[PDB]
Amino acid sequence: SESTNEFGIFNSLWFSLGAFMQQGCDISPRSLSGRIVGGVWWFFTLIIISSYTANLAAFLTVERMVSPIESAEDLSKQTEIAYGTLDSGSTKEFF
Amino acid sequence: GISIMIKKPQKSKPGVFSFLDPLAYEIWMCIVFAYIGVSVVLFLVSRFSPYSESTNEFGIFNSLWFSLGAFMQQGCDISPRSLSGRIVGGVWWFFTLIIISSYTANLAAFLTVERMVSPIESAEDLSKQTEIAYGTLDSGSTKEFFRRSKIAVFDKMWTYMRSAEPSVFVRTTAEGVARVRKSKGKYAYLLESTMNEYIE
Amino acid sequence: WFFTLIIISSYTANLAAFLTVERMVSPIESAEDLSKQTEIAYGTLDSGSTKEFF
Amino acid sequence: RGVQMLLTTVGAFAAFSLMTIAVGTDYWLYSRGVCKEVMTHSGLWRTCCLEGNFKGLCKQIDHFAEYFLRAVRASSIFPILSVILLFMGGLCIAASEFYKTRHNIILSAGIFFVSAGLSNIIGIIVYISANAGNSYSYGWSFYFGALSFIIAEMVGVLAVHMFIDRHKQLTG
Amino acid sequence: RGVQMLLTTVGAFAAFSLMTIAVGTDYWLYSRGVCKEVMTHSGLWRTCCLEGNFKGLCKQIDHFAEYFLRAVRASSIFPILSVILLFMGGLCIAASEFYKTRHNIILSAGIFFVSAGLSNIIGIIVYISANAGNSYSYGWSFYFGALSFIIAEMVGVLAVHMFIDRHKQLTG
Amino acid sequence: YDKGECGAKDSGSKEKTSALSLSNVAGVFYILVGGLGLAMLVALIEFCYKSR
Amino acid sequence: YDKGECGAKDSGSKEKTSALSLSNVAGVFYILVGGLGLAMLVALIEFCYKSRA
Ligand SMILES: N[C@@H](CCC(=O)O)C(=O)O
Repeated sequence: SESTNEFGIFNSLWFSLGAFMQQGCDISPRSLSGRIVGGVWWFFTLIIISSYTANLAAFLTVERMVSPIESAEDLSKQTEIAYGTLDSGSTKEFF
Repeated sequence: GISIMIKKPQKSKPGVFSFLDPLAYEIWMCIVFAYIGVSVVLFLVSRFSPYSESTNEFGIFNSLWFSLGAFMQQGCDISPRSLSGRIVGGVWWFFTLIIISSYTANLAAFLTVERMVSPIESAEDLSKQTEIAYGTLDSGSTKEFFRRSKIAVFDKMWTYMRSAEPSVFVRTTAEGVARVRKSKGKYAYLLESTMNEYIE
Repeated sequence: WFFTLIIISSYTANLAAFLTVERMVSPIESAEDLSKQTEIAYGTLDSGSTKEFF
Repeated sequence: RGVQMLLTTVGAFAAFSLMTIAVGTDYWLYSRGVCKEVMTHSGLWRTCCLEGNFKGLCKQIDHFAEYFLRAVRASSIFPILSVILLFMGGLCIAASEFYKTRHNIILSAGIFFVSAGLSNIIGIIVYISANAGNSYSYGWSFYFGALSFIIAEMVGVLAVHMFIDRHKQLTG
Repeated sequence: RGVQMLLTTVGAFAAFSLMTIAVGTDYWLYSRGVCKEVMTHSGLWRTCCLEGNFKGLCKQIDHFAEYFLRAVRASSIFPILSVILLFMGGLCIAASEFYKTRHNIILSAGIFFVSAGLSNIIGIIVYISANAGNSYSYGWSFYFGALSFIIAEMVGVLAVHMFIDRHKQLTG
Repeated sequence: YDKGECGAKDSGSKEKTSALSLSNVAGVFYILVGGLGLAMLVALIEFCYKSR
Repeated sequence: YDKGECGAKDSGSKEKTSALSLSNVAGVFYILVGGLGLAMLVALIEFCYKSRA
């Protein structure tokens, strides 16, 4: 009698994908354990989506360039940015 | 060099459930009652005789399953047939449409405010900020410097140090540090940078 | 579906930000801002005793 | 199967008892307050002070456009309505031992329970909307009211299930 | 036909091997530290130093409401339980060469494989959370775990499908 | 001017938001409950219409 | 130099940048996992019912 329902593995992957995206999924679990599984998954996707949209909205409101370096220690860890004192400057002799 | 000293700002450890914080406890509670009542009423009105009760699928369990689909806005497999059931559906739809929008809006605002904190930087705006207090050692050379220098910002610093009471002055470095440590955020201290570099 | 999910979210976020920026327009007031504002400019008549007073 | 009468006859009396007890106790809320501040307990009608020398002192509650809303809080009519309707609902099943074969004395039982629950819900919402205007928290009566509402719902559901079953078998 | 038994047993074996290797290798994380700053690599149990004079030195990890969550990271119980249950599942299907006509072996091993897989998600979540309590980049063991999880999620579906097919044929 | 104190005019300290109160949305609950109350009555009047 | 004993500072990468941490939404995953874990027992009791019809 087994396989009296649509929920093969392929169709299950399809349903869960459509459920994440908030899209029309025709088949229904019709059964307690399946409905239980369905519930929490909708709750999860709702929370995730709301968080994403909120955060992106905040991100576009205020901008901050962030300086790449701050310290002589960074100048010791230098990637490419060359540096030097004035020539003939007594700072050179100090160094 | 002379230096300013402050407490660390405390790190904003997340909570295990911090995501609920936009919406407050009472609403989260009352949603449950609204859900239960709506489901029960939908069942009752659906299964009172149409004139014969075998004519529709809206049994108790199906009635509980329909409403949960509606709240999370993921559609449904079945739709109520009669006028009364359609009324109930429309009402519940409007309710969820309001709630979900309010939640999203509030969360966005909550994150947004956090960005523009703009914490104290270069500390020179202690000549301009006034919510945060700052101290100086008694008899220290610093106590002479602010009377004896006359640059406008240090003039208003010295005016503050003159006028503010309980006084900015302190007898010892140890108990000044104790004052800063206990008076977290609101209080500050002036000291030699060498000593701060030892302490911190 | 993924394409839709990205686009609609971006639109909503941008519209909210756009309306939010306008609220903090905070126009010039009380002539106090002219102590600090320098994007504006201002001046007076010449030979007016306003100039002597100032 | 038949036995469902034995169950649904139980809960209604319990729900009545719980709800009336909840109306009758001075422990809906913990808050700062006074009885002419100190930590305080209150019911719907009155306030009594603890945690100090006056412990046991009491006074009647402070009763005092949206103005007309105030009457709703001041009366607290909704609890009372729910109690009376629940009583009527129980009397429905108490009646249905006689006048059998009508089947229709049962019908109204669920309606009374539903309406009482809706009233209880409104009452709670009103109470919160009024009082929230301080590290407060709720006293046991509040949860008694919630549980009472839930069980009233369940009893209504199973009573309607009984009227669905018992009448259908006559209809073939 | 049939040989899917071989494929599923191979899959279980490989998942078990990957999981035990992952639990047994100091390749979860690269970070800065000192085996009491230099580039440092971490297993779940121990901190070991490279890229310097102490290369090959190791020390026991520093393990020290969320008060109770602390012990959950320290025990790493979910990895161990996942391994134990995958071992259980694999050994069960290995017995299916005898004691036949009952078919409970296959369903039970399926449930074991599925529950074993779920366990590893918890383990990952726990580990990634606790380590936040910079500059980091994941070592190969993390991916050996991910692969073990993926293979565990694969094999159980095929085993349940085999049980269904070998049982359903009683319909014809 | 030496006695100027209230720099709070310039919002020298920044508020922080808090969660919505039940009052801030309470209105919608009344609408819902009223809708359900109306919804029950239709069924009875329908049944009485079909009582003959 | 021996006496300094605290140096933990954000380096290589930074916490403060923009993105939500896993911890910021951590709670939701536990609820999900528990939800999936519960539904097994329902099927098991459904089996235990029918298996002696
Ligand atoms: N002012 C410096 C020259 C600049 C420098 O030392 O870099 C001097 O007197 O020598």
